Amino acid sequence: YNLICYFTNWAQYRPGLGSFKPDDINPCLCTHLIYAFAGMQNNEITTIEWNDVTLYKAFNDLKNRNSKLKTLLAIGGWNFGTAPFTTMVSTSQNRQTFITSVIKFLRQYGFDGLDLDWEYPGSRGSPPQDKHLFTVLVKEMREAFEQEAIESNRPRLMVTAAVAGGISNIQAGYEIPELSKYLDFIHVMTYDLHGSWEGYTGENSPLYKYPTETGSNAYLNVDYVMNYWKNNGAPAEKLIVGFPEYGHTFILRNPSDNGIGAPTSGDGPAGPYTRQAGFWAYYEICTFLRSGATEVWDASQEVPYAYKANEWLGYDNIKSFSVKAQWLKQNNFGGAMIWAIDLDDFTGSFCDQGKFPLTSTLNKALGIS
Ligand SMILES: CC(=O)N[C@@H]1[C@@H](O)[C@H](O[C@@H]2O[C@H](CO)[C@@H](O)[C@H](O)[C@H]2NC(C)=O)[C@@H](CO)O[C@H]1O
Ligand SMILES: CC(=O)N[C@@H]1[C@@H](O)[C@H](O[C@@H]2O[C@H](CO)[C@@H](O)[C@H](O)[C@H]2NC(C)=O)[C@@H](CO)O[C@H]1O
Repeated sequence: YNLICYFTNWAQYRPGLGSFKPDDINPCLCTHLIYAFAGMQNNEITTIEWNDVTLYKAFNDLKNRNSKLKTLLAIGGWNFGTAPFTTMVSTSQNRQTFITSVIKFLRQYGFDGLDLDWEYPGSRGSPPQDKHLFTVLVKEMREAFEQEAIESNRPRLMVTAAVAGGISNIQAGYEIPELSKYLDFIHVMTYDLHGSWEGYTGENSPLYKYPTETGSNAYLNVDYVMNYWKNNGAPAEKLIVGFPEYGHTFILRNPSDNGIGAPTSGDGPAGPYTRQAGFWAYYEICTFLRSGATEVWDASQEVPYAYKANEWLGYDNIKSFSVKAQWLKQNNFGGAMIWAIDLDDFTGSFCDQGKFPLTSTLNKALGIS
């Protein structure tokens, strides 16, 4: 099995003990590390942080303590939008400019491949032709990587993609049979499945549907999403299940209504380290739980939730990671990916569960070490 771990190049700016850089990564935890994110300028890949070149070196130097470890550079992300991708794939010339820039960039800085994180072809302003043009991009990149391996006498660069977990986005975005032939791995973002945007409480990454969910609400679980990909053309061995090391926060409209589906208001509270309404890192979750929040096991969906006063949290812990790891193994998937290792209790000083408690759980369950 593979354990793919995202690292974010803005975690360095979090206050105090939230600050995280590649040197804080245990090189033996994962099989693949992915660097989030590169950007794009004039159809070429580029850095986006003043010290990215330094962090690239620190990141790829982790291979000095794990000869099995591979690294990839992710381009895009949620906040990158779509317009630069739409422009880049719109002509063969623009695609060639990009692919050529990617090869030189990855080889120069020590990366083993590229993780395409366009969120998403055919949605969020991207026109309908981008569904097929995304396939064209991936095919041409896969072929260019094969030819560069021949030309440089090195092992081929990998091409992977982070892909939507929402069904309407999947349907608008991906030619799954053809795409799955050319990608090395498919990183399915089976999280952010519920959140304050819905107006009621729900779980970030439930394994199964809630018992009363029907129709499109019954798409919002890991089991449905992964099997959608598998049964619409993707081989299970290439499919990687997404695991969030964060949870989503909600404000209850009435603290006595605190179950799944309870009405909520606003965007949800921010944590002192991540400082973003609506989500908390796992180490921030631990401070909430230790302070006396009521903890509930959502038995039907195999995930925890917790609340205190009018604050409600849908999240994942050691037990839910363990359940979903056993599930993915018994369903013959290729492994797990985590968003993101800097959200684990990497110092071990927030949760009293040791260093990297969530990431270590998957390392053990997937036989990585
Ligand atoms: C592989 C993947 O999950 N990609 C997306 C991530 O971008 C997203 O995380 C968010 O990334 C933004 C930049 O694109 C950051 O500004 C933002 O703080 C961050 N949000 C969180 C909760 O980490 C994750 C998680 O939602 O999933 C995809 O959407
Ligand atoms: C099932 C589904 O499609 N849910 C949507 C959420 O994904 C989405 O949030 C975004 O999810 C991305 C994963 O594909 C993350 O990369 C991204 O960071 C995240 N954005 C936020 C603000 O959390 C929300 C956006 O409103 O809508 C849901 O429909």
